[PDB]
Amino acid sequence: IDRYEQVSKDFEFIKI
Amino acid sequence: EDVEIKPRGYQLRLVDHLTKSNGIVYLPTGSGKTFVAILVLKRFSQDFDKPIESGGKRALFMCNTVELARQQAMAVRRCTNFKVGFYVGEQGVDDWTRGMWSDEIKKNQVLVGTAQVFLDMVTQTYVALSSLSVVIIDECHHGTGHHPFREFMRLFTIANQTKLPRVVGLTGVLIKGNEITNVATKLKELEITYRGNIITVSDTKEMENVMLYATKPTEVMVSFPHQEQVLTVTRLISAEIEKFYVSLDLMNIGVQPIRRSKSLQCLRDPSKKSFVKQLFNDFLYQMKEYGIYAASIAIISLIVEFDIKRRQAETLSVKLMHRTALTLCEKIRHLLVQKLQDMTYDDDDDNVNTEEVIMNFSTPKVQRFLMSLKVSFADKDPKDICCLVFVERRYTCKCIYGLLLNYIQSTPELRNVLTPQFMVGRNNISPDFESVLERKWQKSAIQQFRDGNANLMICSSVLEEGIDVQACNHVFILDPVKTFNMYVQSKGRARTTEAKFVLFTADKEREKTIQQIYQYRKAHNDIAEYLKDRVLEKTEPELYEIKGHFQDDIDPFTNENGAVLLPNNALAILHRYCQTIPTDAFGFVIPWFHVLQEDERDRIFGVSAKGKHVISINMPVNCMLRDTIYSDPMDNVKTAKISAAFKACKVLYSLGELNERFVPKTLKERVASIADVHFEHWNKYGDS
Amino acid sequence: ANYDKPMLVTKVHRELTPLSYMEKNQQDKTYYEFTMSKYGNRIGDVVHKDKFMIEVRDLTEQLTFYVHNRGKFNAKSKAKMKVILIPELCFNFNFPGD
Amino acid sequence: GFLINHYYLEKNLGYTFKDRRYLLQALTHPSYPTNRITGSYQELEFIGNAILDFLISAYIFENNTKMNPGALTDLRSALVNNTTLACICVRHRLHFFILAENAKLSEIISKFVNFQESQGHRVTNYVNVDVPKALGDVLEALIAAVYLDCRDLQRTWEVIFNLFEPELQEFTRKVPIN
Amino acid sequence: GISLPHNVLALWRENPEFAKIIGPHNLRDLALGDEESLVKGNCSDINYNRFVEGCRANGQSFYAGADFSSEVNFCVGLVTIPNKVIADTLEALLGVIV
RNA sequence: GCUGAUCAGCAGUCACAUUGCCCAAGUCUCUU
RNA sequence: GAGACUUGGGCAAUGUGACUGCUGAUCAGC
Repeated sequence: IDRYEQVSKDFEFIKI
Repeated sequence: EDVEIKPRGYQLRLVDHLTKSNGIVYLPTGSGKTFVAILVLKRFSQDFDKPIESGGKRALFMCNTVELARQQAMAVRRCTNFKVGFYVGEQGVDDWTRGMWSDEIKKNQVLVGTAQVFLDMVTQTYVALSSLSVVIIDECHHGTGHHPFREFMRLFTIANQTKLPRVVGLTGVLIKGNEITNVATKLKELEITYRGNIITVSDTKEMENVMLYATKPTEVMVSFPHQEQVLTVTRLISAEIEKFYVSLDLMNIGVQPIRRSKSLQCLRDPSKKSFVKQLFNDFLYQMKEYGIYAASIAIISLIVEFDIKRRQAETLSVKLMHRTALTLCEKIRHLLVQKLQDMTYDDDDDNVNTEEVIMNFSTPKVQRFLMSLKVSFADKDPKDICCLVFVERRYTCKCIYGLLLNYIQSTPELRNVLTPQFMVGRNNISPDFESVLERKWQKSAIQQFRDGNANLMICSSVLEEGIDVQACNHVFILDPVKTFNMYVQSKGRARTTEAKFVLFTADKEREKTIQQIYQYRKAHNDIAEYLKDRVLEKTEPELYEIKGHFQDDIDPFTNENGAVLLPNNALAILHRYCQTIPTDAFGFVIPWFHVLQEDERDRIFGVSAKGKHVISINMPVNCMLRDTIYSDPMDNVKTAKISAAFKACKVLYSLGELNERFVPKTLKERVASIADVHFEHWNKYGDS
Repeated sequence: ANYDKPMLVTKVHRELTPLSYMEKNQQDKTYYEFTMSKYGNRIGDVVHKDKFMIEVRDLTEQLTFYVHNRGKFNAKSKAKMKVILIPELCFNFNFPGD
Repeated sequence: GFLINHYYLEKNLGYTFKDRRYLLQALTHPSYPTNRITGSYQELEFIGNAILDFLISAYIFENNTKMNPGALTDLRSALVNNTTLACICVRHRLHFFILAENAKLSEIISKFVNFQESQGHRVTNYVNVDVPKALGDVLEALIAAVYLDCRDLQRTWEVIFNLFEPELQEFTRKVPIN
Repeated sequence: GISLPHNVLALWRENPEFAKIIGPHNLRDLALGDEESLVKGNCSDINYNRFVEGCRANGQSFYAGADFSSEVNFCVGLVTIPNKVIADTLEALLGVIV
């Protein structure tokens, strides 16, 4: 694996 | 258009209800909940000035922790014209004689301190419950089981019933744990622990007036992808730690005290080895949860801790133990640093290289946390932001604080806006990454946060309760929320207008945490509606249920002088006495608690103890007790331990080792009992 | 990119196009494959692969210009990092750069 | 059971006990947990300190009549010093039989006996190494147990003189002054 | 062309006893929306009441007796200048005239 | 042969009340 | 350093509430 999978920048604050 | 604050309508109504009947006020955390306490204190201030021997009275502000007691003492001092004293264990209150307490109450009208100090003060007859006009208990939801709040309330069932003070309970949350189902039973139990019923605002005008200091922050969730695969360097580190544990089990340090489990059923490693194992297991947890870089900071923290332990160690073998642990930590650090450095071929610019390695060498949890931080405070004014980060473990605070320091001095936009800081609970971790013997930095983390120097607080459940902090714009619950009180109270930290409350949840765990938060909201709704709809004329629990609430445990013991030996204080009194017998540094040994086996129990107690637990206690060699006190046959091990300690303390009192106030006799009392027999001729010369 | 700062495009390279070899130190690497290997999991793919591309320069973040910024900048090394970008991959304001 | 190498201890001390519980109480440090029939040695060393002090003072008062009282009291204070008692206890190998279970106490005892073996059990200048008070205390308790067993101060004095003879002869030639 | 809300300015300037308790943390409570900032010009009734009660509560919290002027003076136009600076600027005006 | 009903035995699963161990967080007091 | 308190997670062992697999007994129908 050798690398943590990257995350996208399009996350948002979903209301709970 | 005025500076001085006036009491509102709801505060006056609460005071009017409290002055006639004692009760518990349940208001959201803020200035409303303390102003009502101050007003209640002012209401019962009629007999403050007159001394006790002339029928005077005092007031008692009993707090949960020491820092909260200090804050409340300061608030009462700066908001009222009275004079208040601060009474906690740091003062050395234990060795205060009768006179030093008498003149102490004589000076101060209001006494503020931790619950244990006042419990010991009352049980030793330094004051009587008839000597106090009013008792104020803040954060009263902590009073369950054998917490000192409930022990203090137990003293009301014994003393004179016509001389009882007023009990006022302040709380922002009524429940403590996750027992959110069947709210009515828990609330009734709490109302029976104290001597009143719960009161809270119910008029729409009253709620709108309350909302001028309380605020409902908007709460959001930030999902991140959870993954399970792990790196190879992690496997190498885990193998090294396994090998080190196998070697450490044969470390052969000097003879160590025997450590057993909570119920004495199973043996355990010596605490010196337990500390090393605990630190390394915590490091493995941080490495698994937050990534290679977080492990890089964690290993420096471990280096510092083991260096401090090695310097503080007294034995050569313990020093060798810590040397081996430090060597293993250094090898792990070199491995992690090599792994980090085996990426730098991407570019030469180090400033963005740091951000690149941090984002590539971290789990999606840390990456999403850092990205949310960046988009939250991109180019803002450092004075315009004030945020908290709640994480679970102690060393996670320091690990994230170091990671945030490195990340902040890596990004052009966050370099001059965020100033991270951290604090943890008791047994404070060392706040340095260099293990220097002394540093000239003195200002505490919480003081820096208050003064505006720091605006990024990484705390672990310490700042949820008690400690006064200013309104916070953002509150990041990085770790999953666990308890109803934590959710409700950390939600109260985001007290500023339009505040943001952010939850970080894994993808595989979104439904669970959503259902849990929905349950918490429902429980809050049930609390509100149950308080609103319930109507009761007597508004105070009766005598029969109050007596039935406290009657499960062992009955207390009182002598002719009025002193009370509480069975839950028996272990403390026993060990405190055993801490005074030795006359050397190496003469300290605690009583040996031994649980009797079936054959021995049948041989001693016969069939009258079949199916029940018994505890035998062996006192040290110096003590007069050498009779192996046996506990009464009890249901479970904890009760039997309490019974054995209670019997040992009673025998000690009968033998004269406890000075008719159930504290170990000091040397002055021992020679005072002899002054009139051997030094009688001194009196003709005016000397004693 | 993690660098969300706004920046100024100086000129457009009509003769340039994706799949072109990087001029310095990366002749074996093209703009397209480098973009996929660096942020391809974030963009998915590139559309209009044969169209033009842009060259951009960064702006200062400072707001006080009264004091001289004396220092050893190594201006040739500073200008060494030339940035060539795919147009559809960068958000475009209509606001003039000058 | 508790007393191992009993004959060695009796021979080195110079006394043969009739009742051995006095010896057990003399050797029992307060940190030893497994002795539940006799107390620690504090009770014995309380009596033994005074007995040894009186006997030393009587001997120096009877024999050392040449030296002025200022020197007599210095000799007395040097002969009943804790360091002197520790050196005597090590020299006679009484530290082997101490019943204790503390790690730091044992480490200090071992370091001190190692340092004393460097000097050949000679009393050095009032000794840079911590000296365990427990050694002097167990020697005093041993003297007390010897007295209580025989109920004869003359036999006790014989034991004390046999133990202290090198130090008595040396300190009567020079007076340790600090 | 940008300033504090009008009503909070009126309260701040027209109440000398009340002007010594407003601090940056009390200013955080004035999170105005687009409509308030752009058209209305001043904070709403609920925001105003929340802000003023927060300022009044400063008299009992750990902020009592503090000096927020060093971080909030620029909002009201005040500034602190050392006496030496005044003296040297008087002498500097003399010097330019000379 | 086929199905239902009752009843006993066992195994597996679900919930609850006890108990025990391990880990985590927070709190207090004694003592140097 | 010792002792104690409240809370949560994991696991195991007892009880008890429900169901299921399977077998036997008693009973009806075919």
